[PDB]
Amino acid sequence: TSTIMTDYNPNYSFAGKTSSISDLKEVPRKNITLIRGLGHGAFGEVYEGQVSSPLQVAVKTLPEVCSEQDELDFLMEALIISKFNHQNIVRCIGVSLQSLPRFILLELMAGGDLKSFLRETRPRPSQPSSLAMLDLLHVARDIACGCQYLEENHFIHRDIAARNCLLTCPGPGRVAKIGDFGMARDIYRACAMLPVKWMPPEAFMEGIFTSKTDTWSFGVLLWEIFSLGYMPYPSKSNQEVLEFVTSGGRMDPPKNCPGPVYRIMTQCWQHQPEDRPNFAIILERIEYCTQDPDVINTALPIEYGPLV
Ligand SMILES: CC(C)NC(=O)[C@H]1CC[C@@H](n2/c(=N/C(=O)c3ccc(F)cc3)[nH]c3ccc(CN4CCC(C(C)(C)O)CC4)cc32)CC1
Repeated sequence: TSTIMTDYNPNYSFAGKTSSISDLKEVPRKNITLIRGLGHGAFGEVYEGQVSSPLQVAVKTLPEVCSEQDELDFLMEALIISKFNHQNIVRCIGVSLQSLPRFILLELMAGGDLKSFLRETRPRPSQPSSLAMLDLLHVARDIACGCQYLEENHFIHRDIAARNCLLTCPGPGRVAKIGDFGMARDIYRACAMLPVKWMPPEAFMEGIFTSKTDTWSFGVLLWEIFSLGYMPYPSKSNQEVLEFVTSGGRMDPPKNCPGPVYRIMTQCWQHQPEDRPNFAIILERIEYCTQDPDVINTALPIEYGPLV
């Protein structure tokens, strides 16, 4: 049992209901086995694990060497993810906070993060039809569905970006889900690290956030998706992007991007928040793109390399 989690005992409210550490589902430590590291994420290394044939999970761990504020951050992360209920948001199996190091147990996303996926699964001479337009539109729909759920529930994400989206598996039938809430977590509990390149004009100027903030960011996510994992605003630094965007500058279409898809991006990037579509409208426009043969029959560019 943690001293400062129990000393502070923060409440978390979502959708008009309040929760605390006692609502989290504590899984006995003896039921949890770590299998392998999966890379660096929230709070450091994320691990593949199994609970109690067993349940496969991703495990975030809290470093035993950490501040009181890191502890509170970890608790709040558990509270936030445990209260969401949507198929396009990673599930929380539970927590193990009463042994050290402390764990949060999450849905295992075998496909990894979307940015790395797009970069590694780009069409190439060795894998010429590794992805098609419809694969990209399905990822877009999946994430817009998760964002619509957050909007409906008045939760502002603030960091919708390909790096924070995960895939259930690499192969066909993959489902994309929002897999990080670290920015929202920090804001709930209270610059060279802000995600400037995903932020609308009114964000870094006035510090005003609404769900139309997430709409802007979703537009940038769409560019990330249809570019196959390029960094937004190629060649521009954070301050160059800030000045560019606040003066009306917008990204060009990604290579081979169909016009109807690019038009969704440019609507998401309307200077005035009121002119930006909500996620219901974004979903309708993604569906229309998905039904249009000229969109879905467009070939993605082949990135040059060897046959092996
Ligand atoms: C900020 C957060 C979204 N990112 C992370 O936590 C990172 C660290 C874990 C990492 N990850 C990972 N994370 C999670 O499952 C996870 C992370 C956070 C959660 F809240 C929930 C689940 N699962 C992973 C499974 C595999 C792999 C390895 N990858 C599989 C696909 C493969 C291909 C097909 C592209 O060639 C390349 C190698 C990585 C996995 C995702 C990125």
